[PDB]
Amino acid sequence: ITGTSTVGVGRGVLGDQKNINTTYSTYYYLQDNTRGNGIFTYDAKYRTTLPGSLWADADNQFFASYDAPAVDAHYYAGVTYDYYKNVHNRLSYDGNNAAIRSSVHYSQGYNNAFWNGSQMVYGDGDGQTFIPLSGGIDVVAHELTHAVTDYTAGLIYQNESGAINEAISDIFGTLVEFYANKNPDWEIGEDVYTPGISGDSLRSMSDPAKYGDPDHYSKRYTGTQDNGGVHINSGIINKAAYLISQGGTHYGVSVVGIGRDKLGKIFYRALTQYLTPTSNFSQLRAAAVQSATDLYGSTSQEVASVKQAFDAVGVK
Ligand SMILES: CC[C@H](NC(=O)[C@H](CC(C)C)NP(=O)(O)CNC(=O)OCc1ccccc1)C(=O)O
Ligand SMILES: [Ca+2]
Ligand SMILES: [Ca+2]
Ligand SMILES: [Ca+2]
Ligand SMILES: [Ca+2]
Ligand SMILES: [Zn+2]
Repeated sequence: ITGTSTVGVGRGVLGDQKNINTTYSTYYYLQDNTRGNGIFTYDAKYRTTLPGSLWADADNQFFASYDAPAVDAHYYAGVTYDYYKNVHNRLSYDGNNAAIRSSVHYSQGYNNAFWNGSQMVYGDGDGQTFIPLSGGIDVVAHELTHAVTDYTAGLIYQNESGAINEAISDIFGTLVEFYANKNPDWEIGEDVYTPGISGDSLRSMSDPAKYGDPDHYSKRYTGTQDNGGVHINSGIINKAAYLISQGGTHYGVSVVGIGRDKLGKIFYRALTQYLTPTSNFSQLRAAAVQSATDLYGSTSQEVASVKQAFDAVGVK
């Protein structure tokens, strides 16, 4: 909507206060004009019609319980935009400052979040498996990263290409979480998963097996559930990414860590210059090796570490 840029204040899902960029025209809307062609947050009102209504507020104060998921979807979309722009010189998900749209309060008891081809969508959870999912910065960044993938490599959402798609969202979700630097970790979804259980998470990149996911290609799932295991087999790639960044010895194979920034540069280049809709795990290894070669040189530690990490997870 046409209006003047304003700054509201509110509380997120976890009870933390933050400022949000809004737009004033009669009401204050969750419309951030400071980033690209805008970040827009919508109320789905417990229904499944999308996007719903652009979020309108009378006073620019967002402290109601009902406001909290909207505050976080809006704010964390901003952080994710900033990460891609500042770290990778990418302007929004399409590289041309496309408007970023999110809807919250999707459906009832809805234990998921997704990119629907056009926008991000967040359930509130059922209060047992999840609280409102936009409360996780890694979750928000995971979702926006699906849009980046769809505009770039275009990894088909099934089997190995789909597991790579998933891992790319977990990797950049995590890198955005570290960028914001509030309780960062290599776990996925810990801030909004199982409020009655401390210390767990939906997935782990550092040890995928903790939550039942494979950490070696020999343990891959090849059944039909979950689009051929896209959220399961992602553990193999998540583990490789974790090892590239942090190092470790895994099934006897030692990897020298090169740090998060270099992990991000290598995987961003692979995603945008080498991966294709049908890439499999072996092709991802080749893309990552080539990306590291471009960035750091064929004889570099970085290239050697990429090879060690994929060896460690059984991907040749
Ligand atoms: C709930 C666990 C898992 N979801 C996830 O791991 C994350 C959320 C997480 C980071 C909190 N959601 P996501 O991977 O974006 C869900 N994917 C999904 O709905 O794919 C199907 C789809 C395809 C095309 C258009 C709309 C939807 C799942 O769907 O199995
Ligand atoms: Ca208000
Ligand atoms: Ca965390
Ligand atoms: Ca996390
Ligand atoms: Ca928990
Ligand atoms: Zn996903």
